[PDB]
Amino acid sequence: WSVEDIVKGINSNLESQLQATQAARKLLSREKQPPIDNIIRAGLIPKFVSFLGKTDCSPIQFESAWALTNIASGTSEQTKAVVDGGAIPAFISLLASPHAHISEQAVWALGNIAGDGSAFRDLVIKHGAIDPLLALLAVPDLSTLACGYLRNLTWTLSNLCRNNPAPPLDAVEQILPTLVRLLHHNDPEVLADSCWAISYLTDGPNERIEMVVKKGVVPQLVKLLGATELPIVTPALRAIGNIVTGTDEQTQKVIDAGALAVFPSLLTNPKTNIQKEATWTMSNITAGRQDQIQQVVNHGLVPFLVGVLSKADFKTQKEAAWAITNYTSGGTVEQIVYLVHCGIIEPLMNLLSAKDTKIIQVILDAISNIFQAAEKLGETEKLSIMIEECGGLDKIEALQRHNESVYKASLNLIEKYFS
Amino acid sequence: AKKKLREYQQRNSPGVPTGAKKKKKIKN
Repeated sequence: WSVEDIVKGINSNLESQLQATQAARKLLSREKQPPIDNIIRAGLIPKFVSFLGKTDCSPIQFESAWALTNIASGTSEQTKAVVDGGAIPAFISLLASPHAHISEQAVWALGNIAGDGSAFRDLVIKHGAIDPLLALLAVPDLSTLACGYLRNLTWTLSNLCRNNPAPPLDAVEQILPTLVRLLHHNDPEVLADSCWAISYLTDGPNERIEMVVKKGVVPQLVKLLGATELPIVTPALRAIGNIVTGTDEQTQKVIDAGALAVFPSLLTNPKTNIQKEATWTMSNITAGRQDQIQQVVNHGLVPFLVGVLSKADFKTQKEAAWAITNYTSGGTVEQIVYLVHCGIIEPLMNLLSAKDTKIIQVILDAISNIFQAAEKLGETEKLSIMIEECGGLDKIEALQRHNESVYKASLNLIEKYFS
Repeated sequence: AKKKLREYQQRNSPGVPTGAKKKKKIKN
């Protein structure tokens, strides 16, 4: 239909209204550029918001809820148009409908509104949205509820966990216990958004990381870390990666839960984003205590990092360089020279042909601290020859006339070990 | 030192994965 014909019917006013609003919903579901902006300009949102209230006529409720859901899926200004029409409390009222498909539609719409950003998220929370949403999940068996219904509640819950400033502590504390239950329910999509919700909560001050970790979720997170569904592995690795940016005791909980045994598959995972985030998390584990570095050693992960450093897309090679410089900064003399036995030298020397000023210095820091270990064991002469034979000395020799801070770092290696 | 996600995402974005923000209903 055209928008004009819809307006004659909404303002004809009850049997006529449903067909026209129904007609609006079909128009707003169309594939290419549903004409969202003209429906707002025609003034139809206040009637649609009015439409959520005909407890008598559930059909006009559902259609208006659907039309409004799909206006709120658009730009921030279009979402703003929905909120400005009063939809939040009307949708919150609709969560309690005895008709399951209408309750879900309100859940979905509320998910779109909260997903726009931190201001709309907190405003939805301020209206009292958390309790009736959680009240819907307060069943003895989560497999009691329709599968599609449960998926939206989890998704809607995850957008309430998302995003400067963070959600009020009370909201995260209040929603979280239902989140842990959902993290164990056997549906692949529910799990993904549970991990997403958990992934959001662990990005921030160590007090927030600490909070999720108390609930015993880390063993389960490492389990999803090994799932075959990529939509599950992706958020699980993000959540684990955030946790290992924290303190030494939180990092010990991830290792002890068995996370490292999954990393041979992850650091060779053919999905570019999986391999890089696994390399980044390794960079934060190798920034830990010496007993945790030997545990990466014990799990055999050094050959895998030499492999990523040797051949991967360029951004991971930079992530591995941090893992290596971190390893060489905190490790024992034996652990660092063990790097040399594993073949660390050639892919490092090959990577120094790169012109980015920043990574050159990261690689050179690793090389000097490694030489200092060689100094303690009396093996510097073996290493100097090793660096020269794979072409590393020429490159190092060439960096004196290449940022000047890179150049003075390169000369120092030359004066001390190649004179 | 440990480096938090903002620094990683700042190094690597655009394109860092995240969950769905909005969904359009075509179904039902």
